[PDB]
Amino acid sequence: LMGPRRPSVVYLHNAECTGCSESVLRAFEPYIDTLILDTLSLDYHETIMAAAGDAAEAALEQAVNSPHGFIAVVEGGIPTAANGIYGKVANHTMLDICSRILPKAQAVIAYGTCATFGGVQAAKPNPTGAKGVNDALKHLGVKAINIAGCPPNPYNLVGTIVYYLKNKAAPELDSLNRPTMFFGQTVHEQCPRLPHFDAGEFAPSFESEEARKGWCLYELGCKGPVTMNNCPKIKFNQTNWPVDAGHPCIGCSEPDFWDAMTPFYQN
Amino acid sequence: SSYSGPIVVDPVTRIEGHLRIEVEVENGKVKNAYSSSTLFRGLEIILKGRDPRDAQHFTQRTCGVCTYTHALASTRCVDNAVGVHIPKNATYIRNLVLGAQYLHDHIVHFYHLHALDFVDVTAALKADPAKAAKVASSISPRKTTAADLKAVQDKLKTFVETGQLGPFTNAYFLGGHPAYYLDPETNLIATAHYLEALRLQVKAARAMAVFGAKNPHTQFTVVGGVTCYDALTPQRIAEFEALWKETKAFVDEVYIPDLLVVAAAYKDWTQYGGTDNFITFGEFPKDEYDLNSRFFKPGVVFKRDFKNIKPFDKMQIEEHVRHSWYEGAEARHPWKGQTQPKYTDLHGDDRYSWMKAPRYMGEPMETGPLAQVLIAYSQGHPKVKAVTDAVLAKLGVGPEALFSTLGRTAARGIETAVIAEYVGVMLQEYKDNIAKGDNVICAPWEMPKQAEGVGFVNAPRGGLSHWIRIEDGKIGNFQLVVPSTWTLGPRCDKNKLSPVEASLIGTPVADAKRPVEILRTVHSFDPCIACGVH
Ligand code: SF4
Ligand code: SF4
Ligand code: F3S
Ligand SMILES: [Mg+2]
Repeated sequence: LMGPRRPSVVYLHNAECTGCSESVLRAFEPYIDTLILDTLSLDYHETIMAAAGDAAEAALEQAVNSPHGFIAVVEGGIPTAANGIYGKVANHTMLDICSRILPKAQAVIAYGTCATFGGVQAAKPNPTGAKGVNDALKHLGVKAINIAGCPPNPYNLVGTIVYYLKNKAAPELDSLNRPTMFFGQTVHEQCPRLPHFDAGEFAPSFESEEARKGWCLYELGCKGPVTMNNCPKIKFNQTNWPVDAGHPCIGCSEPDFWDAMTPFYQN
Repeated sequence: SSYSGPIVVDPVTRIEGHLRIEVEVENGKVKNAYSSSTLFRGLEIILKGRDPRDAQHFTQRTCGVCTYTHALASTRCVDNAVGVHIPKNATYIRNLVLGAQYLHDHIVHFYHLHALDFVDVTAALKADPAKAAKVASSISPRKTTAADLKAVQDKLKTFVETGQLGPFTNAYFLGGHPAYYLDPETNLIATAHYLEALRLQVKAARAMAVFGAKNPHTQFTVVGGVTCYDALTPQRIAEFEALWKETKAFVDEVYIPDLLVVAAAYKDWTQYGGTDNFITFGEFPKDEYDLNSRFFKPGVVFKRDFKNIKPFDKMQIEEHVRHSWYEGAEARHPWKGQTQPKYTDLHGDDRYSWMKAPRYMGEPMETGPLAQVLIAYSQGHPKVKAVTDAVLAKLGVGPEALFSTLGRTAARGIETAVIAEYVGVMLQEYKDNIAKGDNVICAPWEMPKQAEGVGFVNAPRGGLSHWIRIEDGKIGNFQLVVPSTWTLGPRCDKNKLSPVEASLIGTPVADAKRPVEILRTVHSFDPCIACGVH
């Protein structure tokens, strides 16, 4: 799987929906083929790898124990209730897998709000005791760079990896361990509807003429004022983002957003 | 080398989510199977007590592969509960985004999830690109030259020579494998198109974001309609249309020809992985309250009796837990559903999965493309009949061939082709509606204190239903019954094997250390375990 040359990435899937992996497939300039053939060596990834079963497990072992070192990218929260049994791969708990692998990585990136902060399965009443990577593994000294969102902008993953490869260090991180170069501004301070907010020009309903005219979505629940992300600037898929589609921000790059930002249609 | 004994595949890769397949093999053929889903999240538990308007945002995170589908199902469910009839344009926009999702999902499935079960990428290095180009040009109206394919070979050679095989590390085909049949040239064509599809899928997904904000996890649906006033503009419509046209061209000129070339080479795969019973919910409505207004109609078939398609009765669905990691043994209709986790470890008390086992009139039902296609065919759907008949004729097989792993894989392509064309019809209808002066995209509604609702989506993997009981204006109960739950759930309290389990009986295994035949069948169902368990 890897030896010298391209840096090795081990990508792990815990309690996740695979939306974060799908977001990486949307990479643009560079595209995912460039990333996997030229930039990096993707040495374990359950969604796309050829090997299955015992051969997949052997691929993982080969990558993790390589003398060349690896970077870990982690998708999903870690279920910790009941000694980890709510999530297993190859009959090992996700908790055990990550506890064994992540301390061996040269660097760890927690990709998506589930891996960063616990995410959707950690919302009340959290039946599986899901935790974000740094919370679950604090005791082992794991300090993953957190790239939040549900899913994040893949621009933010690639940018973080490129930085790390060039500088051999993490970029500047905020108090939630997120890179300031992507997460330094609120969604709201970047939003094209900000002049309507300032004027108290709010859409009262989605069917309203005010909504049709593009008035501010705050009365309809927009969490842009309390959410750190680069959505209005970079957009998604090179073309759109929630408020430009007429829908409030739901706060998806913030910790505990499922409980903190709900009801989604109120402020 | 005719093996007897167990085989375990854990993880099953090139699916969404966390699946363990166990089989017993006798004299080289599978005689028994278990489908074990090994992650639980508990979204139904999490939803209790919340605002019904919030459900779609949580449930969309059931799955990012079949992104949008659960948002659509939850919004249809709450729409239904509150009795709102969304505007025509909201139906059009929601339908167009769903059509786009089908094209994205199926293209990625065939190339990026399924094809490495049949394509030896490393054998492409031995190929003669000139011969390969001649073959590629004979199967598609898109002409391909030797230099086109040599560029792919050169890139692959550099990659392989680095000794860092990445996602091909320990592939079942490395070194050769008796169950891998393609010649070098066909392997090169498929590998070239695998790589092409990595960039084409960017466009296919972008089509969803044009109206739907972003992919993954769209953000344009509300109870009562959609939010995207920009979707009415000629500029956004034109943007969508261009992405759709390019995606459709890839379906027609790249995917379907490759599907047919591979199927022809693997025609023995008509003999494995059949199933008995089929369920489908229909999709692409004209009327949100009438499933028979959908472009594909609902139906139920038992024991392959396509002359006697039964109506779909939503009250005949029950979800079993006897062989699942939940409390007790009592099957429940989803309006009376229960999600009470109780883990017993593998085969503890005869339980082996986090999926429930949905049964329709007590029977295990395959859902997904094969169900959609076969039921539509049998209802006289003219587009499905035209494409299916042309596929059969090209392969030189009769209709009985469809009841197989090969058949299921072909059906996925058929549905893709038919939906790709129908997106254009929906798009024209939408344009015509705007031109009549209808600019409405959302309708007002009121939350009842007590209600029941259900939403139905035929998603890329089949019949999806979301079920709500509203109590005091909050979520009293919310139950998801998801396509992969039907297909890949375990046995029920009558001990009936699920579709995937049944379909594996009879699978030949040439090399138990590299059991690609199991993967071929399992992957033909396009498993989504986050979906199946939630
Ligand atoms: S962060 Fe969101 S998109 Fe990513 S795995 Fe979690 S639920 Fe899915
Ligand atoms: S729509 Fe949301 S992010 Fe934009 S100005 Fe209003 S509150 Fe801020
Ligand atoms: S919902 Fe998430 S994707 Fe951006 S606009 Fe709000 S942080
Ligand atoms: Mg369910």
